[PDB]
Amino acid sequence: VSANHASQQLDQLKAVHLASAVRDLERAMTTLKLWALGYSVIMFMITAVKRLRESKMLTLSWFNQALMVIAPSQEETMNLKTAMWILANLIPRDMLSLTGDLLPSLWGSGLLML
Amino acid sequence: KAVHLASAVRDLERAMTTLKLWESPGYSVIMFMITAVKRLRESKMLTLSWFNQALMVIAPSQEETMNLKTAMWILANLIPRDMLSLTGDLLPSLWGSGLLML
Amino acid sequence: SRSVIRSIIKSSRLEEDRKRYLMTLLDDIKGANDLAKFHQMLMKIIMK
Amino acid sequence: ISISTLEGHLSSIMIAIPGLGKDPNDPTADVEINPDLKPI
Amino acid sequence: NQILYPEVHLDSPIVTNKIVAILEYARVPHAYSLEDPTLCQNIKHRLKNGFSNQMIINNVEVGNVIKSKLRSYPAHSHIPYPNCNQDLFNIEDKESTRKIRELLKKGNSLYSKVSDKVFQCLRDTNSRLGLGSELREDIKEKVINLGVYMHSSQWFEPFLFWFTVKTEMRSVIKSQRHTPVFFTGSSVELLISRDLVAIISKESQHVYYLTFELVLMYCDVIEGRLMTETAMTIDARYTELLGRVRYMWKLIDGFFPALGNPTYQIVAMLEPLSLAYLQLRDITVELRGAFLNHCFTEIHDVLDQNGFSDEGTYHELIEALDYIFITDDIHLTGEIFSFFRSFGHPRLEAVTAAENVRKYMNQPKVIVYETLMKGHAIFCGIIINGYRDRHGGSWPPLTLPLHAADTIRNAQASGDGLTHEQCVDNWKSFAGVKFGCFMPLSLDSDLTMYLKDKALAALQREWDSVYPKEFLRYDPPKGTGSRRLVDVFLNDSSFDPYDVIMYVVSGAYLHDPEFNLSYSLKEKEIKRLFAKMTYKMRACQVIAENLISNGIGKYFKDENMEAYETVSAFITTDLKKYCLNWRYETISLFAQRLNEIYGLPSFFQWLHKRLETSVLYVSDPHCPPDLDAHIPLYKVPNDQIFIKYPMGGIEGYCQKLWTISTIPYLYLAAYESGVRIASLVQGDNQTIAVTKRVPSTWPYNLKKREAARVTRDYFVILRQRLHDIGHHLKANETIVSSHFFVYSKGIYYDGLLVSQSLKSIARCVFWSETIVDETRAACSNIATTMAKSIERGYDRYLAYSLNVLKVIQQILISLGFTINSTMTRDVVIPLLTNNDLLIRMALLPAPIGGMNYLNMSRLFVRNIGDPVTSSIADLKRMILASLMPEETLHQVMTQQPGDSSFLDWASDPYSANLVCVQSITRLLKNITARFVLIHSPNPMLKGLFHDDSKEEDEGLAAFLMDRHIIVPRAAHEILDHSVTGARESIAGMLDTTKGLIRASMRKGGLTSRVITRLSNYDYEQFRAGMVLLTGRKRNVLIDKESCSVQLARALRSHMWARLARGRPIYGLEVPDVLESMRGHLIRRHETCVICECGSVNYGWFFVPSGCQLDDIPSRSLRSAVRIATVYSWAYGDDDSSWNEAWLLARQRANVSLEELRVITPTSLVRVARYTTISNDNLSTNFIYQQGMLLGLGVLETLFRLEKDTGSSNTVLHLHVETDHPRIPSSRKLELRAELCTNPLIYDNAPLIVEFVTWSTPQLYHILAKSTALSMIDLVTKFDDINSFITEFLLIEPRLFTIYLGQCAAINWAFDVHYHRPSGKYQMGELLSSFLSRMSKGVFKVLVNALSHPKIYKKFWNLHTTVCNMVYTCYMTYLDLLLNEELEEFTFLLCESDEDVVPDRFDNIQAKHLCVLADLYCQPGTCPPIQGLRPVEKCAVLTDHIKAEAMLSPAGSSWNINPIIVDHYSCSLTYLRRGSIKQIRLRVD
Repeated sequence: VSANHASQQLDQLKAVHLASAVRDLERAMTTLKLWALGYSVIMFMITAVKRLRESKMLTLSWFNQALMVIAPSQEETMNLKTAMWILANLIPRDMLSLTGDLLPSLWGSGLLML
Repeated sequence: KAVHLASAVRDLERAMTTLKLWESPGYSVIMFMITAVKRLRESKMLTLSWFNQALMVIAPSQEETMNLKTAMWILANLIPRDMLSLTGDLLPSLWGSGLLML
Repeated sequence: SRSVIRSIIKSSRLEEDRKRYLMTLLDDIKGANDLAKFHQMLMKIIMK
Repeated sequence: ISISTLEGHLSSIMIAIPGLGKDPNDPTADVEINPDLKPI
Repeated sequence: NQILYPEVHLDSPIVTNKIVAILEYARVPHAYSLEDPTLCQNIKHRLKNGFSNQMIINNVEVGNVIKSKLRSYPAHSHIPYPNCNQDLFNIEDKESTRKIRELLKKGNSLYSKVSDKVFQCLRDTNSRLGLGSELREDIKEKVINLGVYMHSSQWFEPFLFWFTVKTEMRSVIKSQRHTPVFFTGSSVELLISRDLVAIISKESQHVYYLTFELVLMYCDVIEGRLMTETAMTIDARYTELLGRVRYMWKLIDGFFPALGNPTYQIVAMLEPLSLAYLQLRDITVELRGAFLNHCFTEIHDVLDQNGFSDEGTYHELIEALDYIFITDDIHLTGEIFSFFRSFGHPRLEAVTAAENVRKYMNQPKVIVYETLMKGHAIFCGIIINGYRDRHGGSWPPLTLPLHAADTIRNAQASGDGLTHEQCVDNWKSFAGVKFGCFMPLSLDSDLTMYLKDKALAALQREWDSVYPKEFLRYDPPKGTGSRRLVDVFLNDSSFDPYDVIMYVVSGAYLHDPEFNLSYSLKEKEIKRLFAKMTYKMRACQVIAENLISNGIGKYFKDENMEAYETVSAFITTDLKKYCLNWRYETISLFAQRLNEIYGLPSFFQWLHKRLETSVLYVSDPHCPPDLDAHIPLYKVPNDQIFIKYPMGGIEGYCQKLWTISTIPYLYLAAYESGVRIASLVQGDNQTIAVTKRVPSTWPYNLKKREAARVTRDYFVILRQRLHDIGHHLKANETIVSSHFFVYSKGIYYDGLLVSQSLKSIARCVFWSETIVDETRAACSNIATTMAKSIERGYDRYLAYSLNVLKVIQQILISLGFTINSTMTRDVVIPLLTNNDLLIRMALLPAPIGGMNYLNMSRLFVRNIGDPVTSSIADLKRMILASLMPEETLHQVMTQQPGDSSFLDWASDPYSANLVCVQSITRLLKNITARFVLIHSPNPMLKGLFHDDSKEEDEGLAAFLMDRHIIVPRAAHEILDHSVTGARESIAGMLDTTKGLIRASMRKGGLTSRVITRLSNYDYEQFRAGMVLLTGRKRNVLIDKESCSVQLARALRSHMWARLARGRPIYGLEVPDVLESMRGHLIRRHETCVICECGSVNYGWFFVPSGCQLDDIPSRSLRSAVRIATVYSWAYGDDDSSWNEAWLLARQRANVSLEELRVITPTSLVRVARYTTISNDNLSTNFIYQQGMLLGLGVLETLFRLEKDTGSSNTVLHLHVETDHPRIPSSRKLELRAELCTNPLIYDNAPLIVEFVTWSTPQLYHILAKSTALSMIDLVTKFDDINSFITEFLLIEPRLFTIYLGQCAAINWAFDVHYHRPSGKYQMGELLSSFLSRMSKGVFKVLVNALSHPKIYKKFWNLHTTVCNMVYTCYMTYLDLLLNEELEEFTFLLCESDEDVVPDRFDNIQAKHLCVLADLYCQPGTCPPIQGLRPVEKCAVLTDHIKAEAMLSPAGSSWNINPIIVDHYSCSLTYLRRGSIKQIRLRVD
């Protein structure tokens, strides 16, 4: 077995493990949630996870669209930015290449104070 | 409503474990969160003394203190406020805390 | 005891020439304390 | 308290070992009798 | 008795004294030597007295024939039973075994005719799953040439001989002044009598005398060896196992002549030795050769005591055992466990077992006080914690003594539980505790515990009545006792269960004259005794064990920054000798505490108190007591079979109490060693799991070493604590392991299940244990055993082919080699001369009329949907593979229906009305049990059984099923939980066996017509199969490869046509597993099914690469609730049907109508641990679950012969290929004049919107509903229009035009019903007229919506355009409603008050009924809705549409079902804006 074939199979296996993690996380966060329509820090959260469940990636253009739809409420825009920072913390740095472009950018940013 | 909390702790523990097996990167971000979720699995209550003791153990490494504070802030923000005292005493006080800048 | 030690040598995953040589040495050992020294030596090789 | 411990030890010995009741009318039969039985 | 037959298989022990008694009456010399010579004296004494009877004669004549033949052979020597085993394991004769040889050669001819088509069918069903490249070439040759492999075995020629001798001996037992004459053969001479078989080999002059039990044993052993050698030779996985088992058989059969009966000890050592050679593979520590040292020393002792002791022999035996038991594969180590019984069974004498029990039960003991009191303290702690957990923080009633510690007193006051450390450290505080009564005694609730049939000993004055007069010097007293428990129980005129308890409490059990306890020998043991006692003490034992099992035993049922994980090790111990070790002093305190809990004085220590003053004896009929004259039992000395004064416990009889007493000592050793202990209990095996936490950063080898070290320490502590109470753990026998423990399924090795695949193949034998020889029960047994071997790991296709060959052989044996005299020439010669008829009968499935009981779907999944549908699909596969002709299918559809009532339909819901498929034995058991239970004068069975019960059951079944829709499955659930189901359950637990069948024959419960009918069912089922497969009737409508469900409905309508008379049957049809799933494997390539077919309904399975597969209230109240909910769900919910449900639930519990309305609501482990499953592409839950099981079976089949999953990930796609609201009543309920209030049946005491979570299609639907509903309601009422513009941009058009048609029809239904047009076009014309009456401002919002160009482009004088749009949507809605294309239909309702929701629901349902009546019915026939209540107009419209549907041929395709109205407590604005915000916040 050459290194190229093993690398391809390793990438496929990483994709399968990431999909299983996304499914379990979606079930956990739905269980937490179920017990105007301005969404909050977890109601934002599952939507991104739902995009990860339907196999479409997180993108800077999606973040710009999500900022433009939530634009009148500044607290809610802060909530969605914090929620994507939560997802940046949850996903290991190797698999941020698989998730898309938002989370490698948001891994660099960090909170100034607790 | 304890049945709803406990089941989500099981599902979060399964999700964080499967994330942890594939990571090219002291108990850092997520690994400390697995430790805290495992303490929730063992019916241990989140207390101020436990967090202060964990600050005393990991005191020489400042970056790991930042990692554990961020992970406890993850667990503070993800859990709803009704069940938040049922988690423990740490998480409402960490819900009071917030970030200054992104 | 000799049969049990020989069964440990047979059921091990050691090399076949090494197993034959250790069985030859086990046939060479006669004393009771020398069997105990052989058994601690045999347990060292399997753990190694 | 020390006398009560001595009474507790001798109570356990005399009822676990048969023939040592000293006629208390069957020391194993000191139980209250009403488990909705009432055959009589 | 003209219906019983002599036994087919072995069910009794082997006794030397029986053979010696037959040979001493026959006066033939023999080489047997008895340990007790008394039978070698008494018989001689009888022969000195001139004693003779009917049975001493006809052994004298047989002995004369044997001596006349032995005068011909001069140097003759008799060989005993063990010493001759290999000769009787290798014996053959060509002339003696001709007929069975011709039969089995004919079987090979038939199987050779059909083998290749069987292979093609199995190759096609493997190709549909997607394993075509992985099927081996050798499997084809093993399928085709399987009979040649069976005839090539070494055990075939022994098997024909022993099957001949067994069948000829069974014919003699049924038939019995001809004298048996020797039959001269090629190599042997054979005499077969009723009790003796004489075999003289001509070349060796070795003479064997056998009884019936030995012939049964040899036939079973040789047939099992033939089947298991065939199964190992065919399958390629078992090759090295085949070689090692062959060498094992040769070696032990060589050891049989020299030793004899001591060889069975070496045979018994194979069960320790496999675990010892498995312990040699432990990675941990020096415990690799721990148990093997004990095994080798035991085998050395066996060789040393017998005199066959030398240095050379022992070393060669150890080398042989090393060759047999050393292997590398884990899963083949447990297969040696299956060959434990393959060498035979030893011969037994009563004196050896009597001495064995006598040594243990007479041993003095010294027991400490402190360990006993600590165990009692832990025992009290467990009871306290159980009661505190179940009653919510409350201490049970007790008083602590004055010397109790303040911790226990404050815990009693504060309601805080006790840990084990508090109980051990304060054991002095529990020295004089007294519990209170808190456990009730409900003996009137349970009757099942007496109905289990158990044997009874004789009275003490007539203990000699079991021994015959023949074998005793003195004449024994006659016996007036009763043998069985259930015969005394059912015929007892006055039986109060509390008087049984009072028989112990009052103390009359000690002084009774009739009490006796006896022993009897165990049947099939390689090495026991089971006890028998009188009626009252038996009932006391059963009540005591049930009382312990119900109430108290359920209580007993189950800084650091681097983090910790748990590692465990196992200790397996044997518990067989524990029961002899229990004494009164040990069990006394626990028994006092249970007496205080249950409120019974001196009850639970009954066993030791009675056994200390009684005399025990081992009773075998052929073994006589050594007494010259009759004496009472206490004068009898303490020798021979008698144990004079036992202090101990007989095995069983108090097992729950002893286990409950035993667990505290394990927990005490756990506290002293600082471990965590989990105990699993089995029959004579206890597994103790020791658990210690370990750092997770440690490597795997160090963790296991730490666990084994602390397990070692726990074992030393446990041995000391069990020795101090006196139970003698004996460290050499107990196995301490790191990985494996032994349980019921197999050996557990670190998450692996080592399974015993070849046990059930060895149990695949001709015939089954039935009182009448039945072919169908035998075929069912073959199918069950081969299926069980499939779940334990055997290959599926080879098992199916073995089943086909065994069914052909069983049919040929049943027609040609049988003892049944009802096999006339009318059916035997037509079946044997017509070969294709016999093969078509053997291959056809049994639910449709054949004699094959294994479906091809059953090889993969355990549960199949419908046996009829699966059988028709299997028949279509065999027709497509040319295994059977097409015309057979037509014969299956033209089969003559049987005669069965509604009750037989309700008992077996999937029955297809076949002619005489019921088993003889089960029906005879039902009649006998019902007869004895109806003539039982016991006061407990007062109103449970009535003489007119069958008419009531038939009336109830007819009331449930003779409706306009006939459902069998719901009626089975109602009737199972009713009084009829209770009667059938109580009749089912009574195993009447042969004795009560004979007793009922003497009583006359089975009439002579019943006997002559039940004697001929096998002849009639062969006749019915011949009439089925000979006949010729065909139908035009039936076509080859039509749907299986359609054919099953046609078959069920044809065969139930007399009862149903044209009514539909619902709830029975489920599609087959194999014909629905099509699967395909992928690595980086395109699935083809997905590439061309566009099938997106699939399940997804993933296997990673580089993983090592081989290496590491009351019951009556619940029944009443169940009857009420099944009757309410199945047959509609209204006021009339709830009265009937209340009447049916009133018979089981005391509830009213309002109260009832309130109260009613494997071998996959190799692969399946590594696989990952996702069903996200899957769109009927049974089909998905069986698809998951089928996919796991596919992944198991792919990796059966592969060691590692190699170099590539594997992906498996498993695709799936794809009306009554209420049923009224016709019959009137018969009920009963009074309600029986027995506690068995009757119980008197009543006693007890988030838009993120919604999926994307749901978001499309709710948005499309909200836009359409708000628009049409605004039109009715005629920034929101700009919101409508944005929403019409964002919605999908087809859902919008459907929902717009719905809302338009609902809002104009009343005006249409006032005008009454007929047909789609006229209703559309009137609705277009209504739109013409609307102005331009009425439709101005949709004009503004169409003004936007992008909305106009998606949806394809704007007011007329909107009218045409509403007309087009109305036409489309009507067109979908005519052909029922509104599968997802919902009229959303926005409500502010919860009370007006039924009013709105009635109005909109009235609108829908107006739409249906105006579409379907003739104009003018509809009743007017004006001036009527909404529920009244709904009722009159429903009645009018139902009447018009009954009058016209059309209307059945029309649906009278009302629309579905989902309600929500939200506005249109809230739901609509939330759907918009989520469909922009989610992906889209």
